[PDB]
Amino acid sequence: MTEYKLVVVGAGGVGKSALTIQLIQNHFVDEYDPTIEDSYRKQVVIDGETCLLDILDTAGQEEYSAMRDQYMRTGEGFLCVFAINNTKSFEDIHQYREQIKRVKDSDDVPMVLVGNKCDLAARTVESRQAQDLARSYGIPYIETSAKTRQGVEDAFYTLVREIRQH
Ligand SMILES: Nc1nc2c(ncn2[C@@H]2O[C@H](COP(=O)(O)OP(=O)(O)NP(=O)(O)O)[C@@H](O)[C@H]2O)c(=O)[nH]1
Ligand SMILES: [Ca+2]
Ligand SMILES: [Ca+2]
Ligand SMILES: [Mg+2]
Ligand SMILES: [Mg+2]
Repeated sequence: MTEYKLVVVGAGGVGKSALTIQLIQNHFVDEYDPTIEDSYRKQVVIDGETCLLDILDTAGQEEYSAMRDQYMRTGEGFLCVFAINNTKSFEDIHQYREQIKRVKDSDDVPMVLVGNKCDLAARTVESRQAQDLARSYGIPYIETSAKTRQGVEDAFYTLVREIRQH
């Protein structure tokens, strides 16, 4: 069957792991255990197609930035995550996009911009600001909450739909 290789990237603490675990395992991880690099695989049906999602949950801690080249080489699509209550994490997206662009040698890599923690009210990144960033990259913007499940399936399935357009 068709396999989609997804990679979840973004600054430390934005909720990459919580998002991935909510999608795959249907529960919310409340505690904060920084990731080195973890892999998840699950067979799902997306738009009538039975397929395998292979998801790489990467490290946001800058200590592990040397690992990025390898996972960017292998990935077919990237979920670029920031948190809506963390302006620095939003600013950090560009360095992830720029490396993906360099490694892929392409301005047309399948990607989705994700604003996580939308259940929280301490918002410093307004929706339109993120819409504008996503527009500049030619990709969709979606808000999610790993805590409430809002938008979670949508974000990952949208990324699959972006891979299919390339
Ligand atoms: N309220 C709320 N908290 C969230 C949400 N997503 C993640 N968190 C919380 O934010 C913290 C960090 O989440 P985590 O998934 O570990 O972040 P990460 O991006 O994987 N970190 P790292 O890059 O270090 O691996 C955890 O305490 C988690 O419960 C969300 O949507 N809403
Ligand atoms: Ca829990
Ligand atoms: Ca692009
Ligand atoms: Mg993590
Ligand atoms: Mg502002």
